[PDB]
Amino acid sequence: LSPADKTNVKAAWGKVGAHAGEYGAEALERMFLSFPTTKTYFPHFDLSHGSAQVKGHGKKVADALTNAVAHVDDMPNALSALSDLHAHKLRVDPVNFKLLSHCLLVTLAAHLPAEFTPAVHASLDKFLASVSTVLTS
Amino acid sequence: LSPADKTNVKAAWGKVGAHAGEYGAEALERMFLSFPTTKTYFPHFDLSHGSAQVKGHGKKVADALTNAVAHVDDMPNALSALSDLHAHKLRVDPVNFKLLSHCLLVTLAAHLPAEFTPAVHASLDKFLASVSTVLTS
Amino acid sequence: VHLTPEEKSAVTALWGKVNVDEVGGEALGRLLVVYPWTQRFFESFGDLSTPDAVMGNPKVKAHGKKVLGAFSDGLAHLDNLKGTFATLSELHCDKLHVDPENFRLLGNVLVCVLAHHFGKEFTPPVQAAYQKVVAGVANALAHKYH
Amino acid sequence: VHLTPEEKSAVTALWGKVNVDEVGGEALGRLLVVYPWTQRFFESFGDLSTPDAVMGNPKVKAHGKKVLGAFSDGLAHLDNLKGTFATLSELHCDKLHVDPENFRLLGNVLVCVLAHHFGKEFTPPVQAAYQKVVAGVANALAHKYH
Ligand code: HEM
Ligand code: HEM
Ligand code: HEM
Ligand code: HEM
Repeated sequence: LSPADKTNVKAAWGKVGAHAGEYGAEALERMFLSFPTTKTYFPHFDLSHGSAQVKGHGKKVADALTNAVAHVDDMPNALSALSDLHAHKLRVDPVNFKLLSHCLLVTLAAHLPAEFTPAVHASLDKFLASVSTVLTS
Repeated sequence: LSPADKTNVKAAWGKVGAHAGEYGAEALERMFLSFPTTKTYFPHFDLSHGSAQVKGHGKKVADALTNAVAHVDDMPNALSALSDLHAHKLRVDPVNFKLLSHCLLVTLAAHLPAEFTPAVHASLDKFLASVSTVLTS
Repeated sequence: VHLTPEEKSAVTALWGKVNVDEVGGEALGRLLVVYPWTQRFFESFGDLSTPDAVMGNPKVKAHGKKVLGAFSDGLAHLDNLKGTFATLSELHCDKLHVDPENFRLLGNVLVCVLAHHFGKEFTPPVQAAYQKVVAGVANALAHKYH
Repeated sequence: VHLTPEEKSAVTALWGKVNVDEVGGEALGRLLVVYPWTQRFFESFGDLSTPDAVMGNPKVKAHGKKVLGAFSDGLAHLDNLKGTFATLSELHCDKLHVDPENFRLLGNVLVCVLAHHFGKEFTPPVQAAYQKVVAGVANALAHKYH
């Protein structure tokens, strides 16, 4: 992340604010519908519309992203527990991080018309790819 | 890169030596022939077999990798000017770094069989992916 | 691509509201900003050096209209996309040598632009149908690589 | 999916020399070592915890023979790769949920294995012919996603 990327990501996620958990849950729902192969990582989940399990998991994802934006200069350390979980235990295919990242961008675009400018879109894309790199490392 | 990856890359790449120009040129030719889309980055080159321009450029690519192996713990600084060149000035598609990295692995496998063990293959792949991340940042 | 009648209706109902003079330029412009290697294919369009330069570039807007028209033609023939894209595939693959990963990226940028414009109306099921569409378009445009 | 006579000669001259008992296991093992998320699909194979464990694993060797046999079948039917891999495409896409990017990765690992075994004989043009083949196999195996 360039200093400009970090500034844009901090600003946009600040507008996300208290809606982060709702947006995380929505991104997961979009991912499970648009890319149903991703459902195979969640055998113990109810994946139906309005699932409390998908909602709760979305807020966990959102909390992790909020911690990442708060520690954007030290994301490998800030996200350390999640790398072992995703890369070693779950063995999540790196392609699926691109799928969830896209669904997070779609969710942010649908909820933050004014903030989701082309420049901020580009910074958020790089931020989510950087998060993905940590979780697949 | 783990210390084991760094150790693996150092002994394997150390075997290149004075073959740097030859192997770099060969990897480039493998890329241009196997993946003709990559040629759109070199309209200003003669890309025919035995091209002196491909030979000279292959030595630069290989020598830059040698410098990167020497500075494997601080590659962002060791490749910083080349990152500006590829990511900002030329705007090289990230897909093409995967293509060249694969052709470099093929070249090393064809010339250094004893060194290209599965473990060393994995370390070299990680090394080239890390180089690619710096050059696309 | 095959959509059910329910998915077809959702997609077409939204597509009728799309500003075909702007959305194509917005999707193309965002592709050039978010993925700047794609600018290499549009050097004749002039200044692409900043986001505002790209988004306000008249050639980007004009070209984006053509791109969106091809998507519109494709929506008219989802079960046989070769009937819309066979020649465009020749152009992009044989003549321009565009890496096909960028077809996928442009489709996903278009999905983001649709979400940006339609907000809550771009529901997860509507998105899922559009993902089927843009994947089919990307695959049809890559046919000459296959 | 169409090779010129030059590319066909490159492929066939080398393939007759390939050890079909070993090369598939070598490529599958290296896939599991180099791209460790692929191990998710092979939990039934047992110990994959180190490179030496993977490369010496009897199930890896045995399965690799089957994978290479499918590549060989594809080489015998270059003009009909979609029909050659239709059943396997159903298996990998509908039943195993393998993302098709991994088909590309395994094809490229096989190319690395061929280079490792054949050295100078695996020239850039020979490689280029094999890249056309493994791209065709990957596209045919991914057809059920389209
Ligand atoms: C921006 C990217 C991602 C972030 C920030 C993220 C974050 C998280 C977090 C915070 C947890 C919970 C950790 C815990 O409770 O101990 C988790 C678990 C999990 N994640 Fe991710 N994740 C991401 C991407 C993905 C992707 C792409 C997949 C698969 C397609 C995935 C699959 C899972 C699964 C299966 C679990 C375990 C769920 C359970 O068993 O309860 N994650 N993730
Ligand atoms: C391991 C990855 C790579 C390394 C280490 C690398 C290294 C270099 C170096 C050192 C130069 C400077 C040449 C000079 O100053 O004369 C250069 C230039 C260049 N690179 Fe790369 N490169 C890499 C990947 C790529 C890829 C994947 C592409 C495109 C497919 C590419 C396209 C170019 C171009 C077009 C130039 C300008 C060459 C010229 O005009 O002389 N590079 N690269
Ligand atoms: C994936 C969906 C895409 C669609 C539906 C599409 C559609 C079109 C259409 C309709 C034309 C006009 C062809 C003509 O007038 O002969 C065109 C031309 C062109 N396209 Fe695409 N395109 C797509 C993706 C891309 C991408 C991803 C790139 C580059 C990264 C690209 C680069 C070009 C270029 C360079 C031209 C010629 C422009 C010129 O004449 O200066 N296209 N495309
Ligand atoms: C790209 C070329 C590939 C070919 C030609 C190929 C071929 C085959 C063949 C012939 C079988 C045996 C099917 C049967 O006996 O019914 C098989 C099974 C299987 N393949 Fe592939 N495959 C390829 C790629 C992959 C990849 C990339 C993965 C995962 C990363 C994968 C995962 C599997 C799995 C999990 C099985 C079932 C093994 C078992 O549990 O018995 N395949 N494949």
